[PDB]
Amino acid sequence: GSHMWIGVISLFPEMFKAITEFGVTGRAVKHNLLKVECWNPRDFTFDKHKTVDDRPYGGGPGMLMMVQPLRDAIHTAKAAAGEGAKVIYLSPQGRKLDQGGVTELAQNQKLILVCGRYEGIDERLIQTEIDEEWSIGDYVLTGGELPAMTLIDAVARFIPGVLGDGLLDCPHYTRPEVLEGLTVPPVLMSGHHEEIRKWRLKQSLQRTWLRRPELLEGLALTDEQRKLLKEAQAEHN
Amino acid sequence: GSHMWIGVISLFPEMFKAITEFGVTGRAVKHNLLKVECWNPRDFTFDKHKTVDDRPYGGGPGMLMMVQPLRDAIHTAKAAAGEGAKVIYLSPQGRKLDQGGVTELAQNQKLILVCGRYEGIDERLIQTEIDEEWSIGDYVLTGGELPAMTLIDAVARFIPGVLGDGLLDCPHYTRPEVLEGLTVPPVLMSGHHEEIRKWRLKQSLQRTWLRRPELLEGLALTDEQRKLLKEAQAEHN
Ligand SMILES: Nc1nonc1C(=O)NC1CCNCC1
Ligand SMILES: Nc1nonc1C(=O)NC1CCNCC1
Repeated sequence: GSHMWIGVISLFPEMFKAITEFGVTGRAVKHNLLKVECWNPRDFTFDKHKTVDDRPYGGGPGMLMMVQPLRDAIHTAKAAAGEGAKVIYLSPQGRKLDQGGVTELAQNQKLILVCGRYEGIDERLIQTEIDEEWSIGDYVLTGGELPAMTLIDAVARFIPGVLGDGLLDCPHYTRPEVLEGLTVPPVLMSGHHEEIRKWRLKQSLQRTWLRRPELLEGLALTDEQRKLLKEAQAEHN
Repeated sequence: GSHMWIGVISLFPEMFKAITEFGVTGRAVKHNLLKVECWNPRDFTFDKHKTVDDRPYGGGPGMLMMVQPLRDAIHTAKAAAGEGAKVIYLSPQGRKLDQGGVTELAQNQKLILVCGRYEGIDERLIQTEIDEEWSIGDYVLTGGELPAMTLIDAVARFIPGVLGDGLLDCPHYTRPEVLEGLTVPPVLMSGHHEEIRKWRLKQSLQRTWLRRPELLEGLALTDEQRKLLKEAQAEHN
């Protein structure tokens, strides 16, 4: 397809089996729609104990990733990727990821994802080796690998063949018709496709309004959406 | 310690090896600080082909998780957890996770995390079985497992023994003293601990201001922070 190649720099490359061996992303990898290739800084060490961390200038409680093995791993990944690969560092200081940013990143045929461990990486590597810094959210994790997998999974959905509008999703129902006394909305069992579409759209608008009203502000609603949202708000009242 | 038990409902429980076998979280599991226990809806099916998906009332392109195997898995997890376990559903319709929300969730000694696959789960299960709905971010993934791991990793950092303020982190430097012509800030090599603290704090304030100014609004800065931020903004200008 419009396949995608993703190079990964990580001290724990076996974590990536979570996305390359299972589910939709695992199928994408098996079918060569997505290729994920990993380089481990530990393999670029030269000392007997394969040291991959180092002490921060200025002191402090934590450790940083050691520059030489990480730099060399990045350079090796860049040589494999050839031309046009954007190098991304995952960190809380990066641009916050949202679906618009996923769609942007998915325009790349090649990406290299650098996964930090310990307290961080040297600022000068960010300056010299990293094209873009991205955050998956405003919380603190133990490593960049889950953010990198999250990003891979989100962009993989855009690859042709991998899968078979600003608003939260509508409620979904499946069997049984009655579950702990709770019935399926009759409209969903009416077979009236236009009423079903409008009902779902109205529910998405209502849920976005009630839970995430700030998302509504960023939208230019269609006439139909304005009407259904007004109906929901009148109903709710 | 103040150990934590996390029950997980997932069609792909082997994904969780990414956090239970590696790094800081893997150590937490080995040392019994964190226990992660998984139940797979597929094991609660009764038909020959172990069906775990089902068709949405009202039609549409996708499938939902089948109610009976998922319900039964959840009930089994709840019986294992005993009293006091909060059941969390990960989805884009949930409360957006941030570090304050992580600290809240970390107050729980027990959690059960329900990981959705396909297009979603039946709304009535959310109503009847789920205590809280949380989102790890405003993007769309192929399953709830990476969000659940992300949440586990973030809350694990709060468990006593697992590890050895509103602002973005400061830059970090390690060896070598000179890297591609770029030098380490002399203050970090001065050994003056108070100047180093103030420099780091000033950098965090400057970076938050330049990259994420909306985060600054949510803070009541100390006198010292107000002064250093003013200095940074004058400097920047
Ligand atoms: N949030 C994040 N989006 O990307 N990476 C994130 C993250 O928490 N990284 C951790 C930062 C502390 N050092 C270990 C890595
Ligand atoms: N963002 C999220 N925060 O928690 N879960 C998220 C998510 O994208 N879930 C996918 C929604 C589409 N169906 C597959 C699961």
